[PDB]
Amino acid sequence: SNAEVIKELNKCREENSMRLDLSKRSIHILPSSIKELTQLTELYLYSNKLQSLPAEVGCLVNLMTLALSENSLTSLPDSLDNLKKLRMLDLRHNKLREIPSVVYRLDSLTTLYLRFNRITTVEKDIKNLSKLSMLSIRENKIKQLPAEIGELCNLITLDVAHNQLEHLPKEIGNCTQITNLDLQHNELLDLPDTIGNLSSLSRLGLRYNRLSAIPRSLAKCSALEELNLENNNISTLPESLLSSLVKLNSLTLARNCFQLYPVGGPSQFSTIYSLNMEHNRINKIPFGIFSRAKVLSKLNMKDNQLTSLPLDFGTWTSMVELNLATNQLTKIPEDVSGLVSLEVLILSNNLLKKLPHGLGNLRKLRELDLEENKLESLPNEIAYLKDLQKLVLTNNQLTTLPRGIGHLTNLTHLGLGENLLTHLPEEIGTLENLEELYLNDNPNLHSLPFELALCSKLSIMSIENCPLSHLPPQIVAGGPSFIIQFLKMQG
Amino acid sequence: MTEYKLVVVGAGGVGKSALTIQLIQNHFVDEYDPTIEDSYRKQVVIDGETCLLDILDTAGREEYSAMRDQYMRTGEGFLCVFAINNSKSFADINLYREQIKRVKDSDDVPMVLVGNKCDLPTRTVDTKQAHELAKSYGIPFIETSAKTRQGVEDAFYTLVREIRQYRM
Ligand SMILES: Nc1nc2c(ncn2[C@@H]2O[C@H](COP(=O)(O)OP(=O)(O)OP(=O)(O)O)[C@@H](O)[C@H]2O)c(=O)[nH]1
Ligand SMILES: [Mg+2]
Repeated sequence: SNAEVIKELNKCREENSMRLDLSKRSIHILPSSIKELTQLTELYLYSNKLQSLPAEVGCLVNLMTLALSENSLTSLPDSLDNLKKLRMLDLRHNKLREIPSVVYRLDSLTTLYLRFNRITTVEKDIKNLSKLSMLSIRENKIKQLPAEIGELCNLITLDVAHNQLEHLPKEIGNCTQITNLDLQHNELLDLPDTIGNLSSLSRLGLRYNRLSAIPRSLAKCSALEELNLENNNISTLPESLLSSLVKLNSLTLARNCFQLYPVGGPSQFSTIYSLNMEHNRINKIPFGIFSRAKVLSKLNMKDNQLTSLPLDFGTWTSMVELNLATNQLTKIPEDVSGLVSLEVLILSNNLLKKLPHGLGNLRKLRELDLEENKLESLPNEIAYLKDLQKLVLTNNQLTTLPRGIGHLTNLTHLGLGENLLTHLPEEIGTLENLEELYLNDNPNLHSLPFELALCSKLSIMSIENCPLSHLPPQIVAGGPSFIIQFLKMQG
Repeated sequence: MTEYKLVVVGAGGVGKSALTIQLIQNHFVDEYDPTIEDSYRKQVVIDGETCLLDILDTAGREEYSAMRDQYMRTGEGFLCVFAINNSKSFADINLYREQIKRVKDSDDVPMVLVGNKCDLPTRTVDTKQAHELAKSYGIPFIETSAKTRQGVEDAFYTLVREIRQYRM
């Protein structure tokens, strides 16, 4: 309340402390008596309800830190020029429609947070704040940056994410000290070629824009650890780009216009641990494209045009997680038995009629999703997937499960919904760790195996739209626990 | 009810935000968004006590790390975090402890050394070094993984126990 506000001001000048903390006190109007506290070097006023600052704050000439985050300020007093020693200015989470004119005059600033405001203009006077090392105008309404952005030659981070930039001024290549350039969630149509001057650039946020190409000069930013171009209008990558980024950990070309794999050969994937290409129009994975990708452990080809797999797809031995969902795959080759390090295999929404017998060789497989295929039968070799925990077979043509399904001693999730299924095997009782069994939408399931009660941890189960006519109508009308106790009786 | 003011310090990219959100929201954040500051209040029951955890998630990158002294000044316990695949972050551990000891102006400050990203197959920091380093400080050391949630509750709860020893 206000009782502590005015009294702790006298408490500050009596103690003659060089730091005042009036945060989270729901303060609405800072009293003018703060002019007496000229010994202050830090003033923390964050998480309050201020809508303006008193002119008397301009008396604190020795201020070096002014924290004004989470308020409702719309401007700042023009008397703040007298703060000729101010270093960091935290104004994020406020209500500013433009940078206050006094901030363009605080040439001693090294840190300026303008995140989460309604700012629309970055004036050319921004060049006066050339001692800045951190400029964050994230989450605003800025549609253009002036060319004077190139005179902030001490910038390490330029955060302009979540704005409305259509172009980056080419003068950005003069902020050589930049290691972090975040341009994500804008409307960029292209990138300046001078981006290759930022040789210390290690992190570059480009996702969610409107880019149609990547400048070839980006190959000079050989410190990049991640190239994430998600949600754009890109179809190719320039020559020798991926091979030049010798420190790339992951590549993400998802949601673009890639109809083919980027040119460069196998020598362009020799450094990534991950590769996401989901939501594109790639019609084929090149033969031998991963003959040099020895650390690539994650591949995502979801939502594409793949109708078949390359012949050497079985040599992808370092692959741990593989996602081939939403394609037109009509067959999984027997060469899949070579992916012995695979732990997650997603094949949902394809045209799979059956699965190869080499599938049982995936000793490390932990999660197998085959939802929305044309599966007429399961291969008997699923019994040898000792490490499988999640099996999703929802929406298929399965009428029977192989009796060896009980060898899945670590299976915890089994989704058999929207299938035909005349019955479950009696070997279902050896599934010790089974916890979820979805059987809904099985019009031919008129019975449930009595050995199902041996599954102790079976808590979740759905049986809606299942006849279960061999079981009493009163038992099936209840729910899961009703049939849970019923199977324990007869056994 | 009782509250515990916790501060998470460590180099940028070690997993300070993933550890906090894993404990607070029970899910692993995959993206990397550098932190300026983030504060959370989460009720929990530790060793039978219903208490309120006040977690302060600070910056690791230096340009983001303006006002780091003030955040450390209000905290009661500190999670000093490093990534086991980043030897630079483990070397910086001694810098964060000395910065804490000077802003709190105290020799004994409730503190826990945390080694994150243990789910990763290959590491570059020797677990023998971290046990030895934490032993010389008088504080515990805990291997964690924000992806698999391994040791996440252990880390924050051990820090709370260290604050109890201070008050009691
Ligand atoms: N494999 C693995 N990755 C992790 C783990 N914890 C965090 N990460 C990843 O590491 C990156 C760093 O995550 P953050 O929690 O944001 O790191 P930070 O300490 O907050 O970084 P700053 O905000 O700059 O201080 C993220 O992209 C995470 O996905 C983990 O326990 N295991
Ligand atoms: Mg963080």
